[PDB]
Amino acid sequence: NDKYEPFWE
Amino acid sequence: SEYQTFFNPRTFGSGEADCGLRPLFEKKSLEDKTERELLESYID
Amino acid sequence: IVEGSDAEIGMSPWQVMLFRKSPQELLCGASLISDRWVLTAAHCLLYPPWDKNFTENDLLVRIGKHSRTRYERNIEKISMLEKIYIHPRYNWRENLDRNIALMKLKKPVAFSDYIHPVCLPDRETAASLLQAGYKGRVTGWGNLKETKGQPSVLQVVNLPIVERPVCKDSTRIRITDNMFCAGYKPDEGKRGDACEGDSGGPFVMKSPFNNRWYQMGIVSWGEGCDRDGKYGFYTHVFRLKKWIQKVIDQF
Ligand SMILES: *[C@@H]1O[C@H](CO)[C@@H](O)[C@H](O)[C@H]1NC(C)=O
Repeated sequence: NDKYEPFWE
Repeated sequence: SEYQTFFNPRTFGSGEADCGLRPLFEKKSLEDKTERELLESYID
Repeated sequence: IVEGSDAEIGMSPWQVMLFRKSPQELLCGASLISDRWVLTAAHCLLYPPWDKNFTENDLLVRIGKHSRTRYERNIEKISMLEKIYIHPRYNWRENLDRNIALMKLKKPVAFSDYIHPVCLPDRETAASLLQAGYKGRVTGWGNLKETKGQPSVLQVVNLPIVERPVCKDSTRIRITDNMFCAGYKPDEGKRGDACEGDSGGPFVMKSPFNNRWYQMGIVSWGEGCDRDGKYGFYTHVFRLKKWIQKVIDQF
């Protein structure tokens, strides 16, 4: 439901 | 797998550097029956 | 574990079983974070309301197990505890706030295909992965339903992290920042949850950045098991990372 991919680390 | 230890191996003990990588799976590039569901949840 | 399935061999090598010598009994779940330290829930060790305050010699941790009941010789390792450490601000009187504890093994355990430590998250990893909608994994030998009722083999289930407001509105219990909740909402179709006997177990997530498994939480508490409108609550491990470090860098 409208989701952002994880990024970085 | 890039990983930076956080604890002092002196007190923490050994094992942190190679943490989270399973001998029967990641180490052999083999995936378990449901981990794909976790990865997909990052997109869906 | 409710509505889960049989884990595969070596699927969760950091899974630890808290066991009571006599009368022999499976007490809780726990996780192996190094060859010396095991992480679990404080209420598994201490809960005065039920006359529970176990000591080092009362318990036994069993590492590398798959089967719940049978002795898995040459596979599982049984270690004595050297010392138990409960979080000072652990609130057993009210909401089980800061429900975490560390147990130092007497002698470090040897790693194998069935015994391997899980990673604890860093600020960066915890910030990006502990988001609503993302799924984590819970494992344990707890009951299969709220009401043998017990599995023959380690169980696993994947559950979605839930928005904080929703977690808060699903219960009358005061939820704190060192807690997060997971589970499917009534209209999402799928079901699943942790249950009696799974407490102390790890809520793990696989990092998409380095392929490692990280323990984001510890099975803490819930109202019943897998009830519509309810969610399982977990101790936010990163939130209590300072206490963990403090304890370890001193023993
Ligand atoms: C647990 O028992 C110990 C050892 O007898 C005692 O000092 C302590 O008060 C008990 N735990 C709590 C917080 O009640």
